[PDB]
Amino acid sequence: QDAQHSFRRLLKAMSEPGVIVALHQLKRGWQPLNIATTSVLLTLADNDTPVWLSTPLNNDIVNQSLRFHTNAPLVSQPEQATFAVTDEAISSEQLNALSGATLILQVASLSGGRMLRLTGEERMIAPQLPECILHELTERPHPFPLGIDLILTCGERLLAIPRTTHVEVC
Ligand code: NA
Ligand code: NA
Ligand code: NA
Ligand code: NA
Repeated sequence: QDAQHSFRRLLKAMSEPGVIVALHQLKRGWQPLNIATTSVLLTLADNDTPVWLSTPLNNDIVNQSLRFHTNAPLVSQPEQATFAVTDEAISSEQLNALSGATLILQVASLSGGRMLRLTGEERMIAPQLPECILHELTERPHPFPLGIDLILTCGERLLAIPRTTHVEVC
């Protein structure tokens, strides 16, 4: 798909938190970045938006792909990120460093986790998330607009949970 396609689908996901959309702006992701993360980065990042990749996703091939296709500054630490890309090993420390940034969290499934109710009319989803991310979403310790916007990606699919969404467990 073209870039405009990616932009519209990402808008839709952001507009309707928890709805899953598919983005496929190239045939393969810059592995281990999935196709949705890669497409989000092609869509939003450029020379003005530093990107920080956590250690598991930070390798020379990923860095080279991202530099060539986006020219975003690839920063060594989360405190300077406009876009953070991690997997579910993201630590509480790194999360707190991102308050805020947009966190593209790669997950190995968008289902099969603890049930969440999203409001802000409700939507139910159940992605698998690390406890630090669940805490952030359910407690919202940082006043608007200091916290992260979250984009969860898996394969070519994604859903968004903007910082303004209310999230509950139960
Ligand atoms: Na929106
Ligand atoms: Na790993
Ligand atoms: Na941004
Ligand atoms: Na989990």
